[PDB]
Amino acid sequence: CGRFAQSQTREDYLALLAEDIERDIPYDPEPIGRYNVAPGTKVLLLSERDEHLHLDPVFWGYAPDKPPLINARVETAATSRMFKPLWQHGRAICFADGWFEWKKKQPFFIYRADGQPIFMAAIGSTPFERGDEAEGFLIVTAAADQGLVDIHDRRPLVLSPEAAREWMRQEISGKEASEIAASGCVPANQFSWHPVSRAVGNVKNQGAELIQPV
Repeated sequence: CGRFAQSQTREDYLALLAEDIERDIPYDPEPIGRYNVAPGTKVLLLSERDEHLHLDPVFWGYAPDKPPLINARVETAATSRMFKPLWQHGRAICFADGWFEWKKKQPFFIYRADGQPIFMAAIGSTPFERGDEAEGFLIVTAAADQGLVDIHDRRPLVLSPEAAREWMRQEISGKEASEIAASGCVPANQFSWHPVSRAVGNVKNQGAELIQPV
């Protein structure tokens, strides 16, 4: 991973995940408007606490002198001496319209064919609401599958609405979350993708045109 888009309104991302009464996410009509979300920024991140869903601005990155870690591989995170406590106690969801990968260098934008948002599995340091500058969150990744293999060898673990909701529940163990991550992963045949402009490579560019096909 390394870049995605999160441009629509909060209500757009939440419609599939939670009824009104389950959220504590104050209403904001403004689209998030970020077409080019980069590591090392604060990113609105979804998680469960006190029986409700909350949306907090959380640093994308996690450092134990080098740049912070931004991904956790699904093959090793649940058993990782560094990450397994976060797998057990820091699960979160990072919603997006889609994500970018570069094929060895032409960027592609990958998104759900039904146009619904992608719900990326994340792990991070709870409590997320403290605004930590070093212990933030990471995007869990998986091996590229099906057609995604001709673009790049890794992909974000994307979860179904059902699986994403269950992923976030406090009371499920790391073992149950491992079962959820496997069965609930959105397989690549549910995605469409197209090349986009190379301008997305510059984090300074943030226009809506960055996700349009070229």
